[PDB]
Amino acid sequence: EQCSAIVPCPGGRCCSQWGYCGNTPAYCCTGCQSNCEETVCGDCPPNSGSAGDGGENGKIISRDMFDELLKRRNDLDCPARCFYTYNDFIQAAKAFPAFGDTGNDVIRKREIAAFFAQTSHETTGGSPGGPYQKGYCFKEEVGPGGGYCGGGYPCPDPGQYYGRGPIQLTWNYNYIFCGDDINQDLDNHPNLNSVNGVLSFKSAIWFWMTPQSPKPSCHDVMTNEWAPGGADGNAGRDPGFGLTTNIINGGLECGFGTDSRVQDRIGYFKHFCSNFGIDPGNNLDCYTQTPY
Ligand SMILES: *[C@@H]1O[C@H](CO)[C@@H](O[C@@H]2O[C@H](CO)[C@@H](O)[C@H](O)[C@H]2NC(C)=O)[C@H](O)[C@H]1NC(C)=O
Ligand SMILES: [Cl-]
Ligand SMILES: [Cl-]
Ligand SMILES: [Cl-]
Ligand SMILES: [Mg+2]
Ligand SMILES: [Mg+2]
Repeated sequence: EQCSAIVPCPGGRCCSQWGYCGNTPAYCCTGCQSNCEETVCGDCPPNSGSAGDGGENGKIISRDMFDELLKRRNDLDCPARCFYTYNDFIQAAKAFPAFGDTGNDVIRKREIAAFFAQTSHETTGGSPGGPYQKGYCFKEEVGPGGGYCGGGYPCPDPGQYYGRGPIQLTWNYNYIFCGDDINQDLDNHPNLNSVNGVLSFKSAIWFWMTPQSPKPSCHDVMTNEWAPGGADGNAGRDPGFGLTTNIINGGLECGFGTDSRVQDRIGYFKHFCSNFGIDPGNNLDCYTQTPY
């Protein structure tokens, strides 16, 4: 839309020198008239290098491999440009030592590909049908709408539990449980997941690693540590990438045939599997799985 210093953007974006609303350096930096500097202006900071060669997990996903998977995330039209770094990812992963470090190298690669595929989908700046190089374009839900509070739990900030970070962590209960396990008060300070890159990655790896009955963890599914428990066989829940989509968002995406969101998750996964030189494995969709 149009805007000026005296008419800010209704939805809160930067008002450019020429009076249009947006979230890129052209709107937000030089000459910006209102609600400025909401994205980084200029070159990203140089790498901290605090992860070095990445350690144990860096044997599966090097610095270069991380930046090849997430090739276009620092395009000028990604609002999260410069936020997501290899050094923060490796520091976060060190807090969940089994992640990407369980099983033979084919399983470790496929776990990491699946994790980056699901988080790339949650934060996608790409177009339906691909290609699949612009994961991790965003770090906050674009139009935060409904209160995201399950009434069972404390809710000091009813409008503030919208999606943040690589898995777009949402709902008061997930901020409670995640914050508890990573020693952060995310219930009272939920913006930590969009202002601190290490905490942001920790929240996504936390979700990936944590069973929440009846759901197994995405980790145990992808590393061949889950077996269908009874109700599961006749709900159609078979081990593979599709079951991680069911765990993440199956109530809205699974059990009713071809769906564009599911296809986008699978598209990122196949692309990342090709980069890693591995096969995606079996049961890639959840089209005939009952949701949890
Ligand atoms: C991002 O968050 C982390 C964790 O809250 C910060 O690093 C920790 O800071 C505490 C003190 O505040 C230290 O005792 C820890 O040793 C730090 N490292 C950890 C927990 O791994 C970090 O400083 C934050 N980054 C920014 C830029 O604010
Ligand atoms: Cl980086
Ligand atoms: Cl395998
Ligand atoms: Cl769900
Ligand atoms: Mg979302
Ligand atoms: Mg964003």
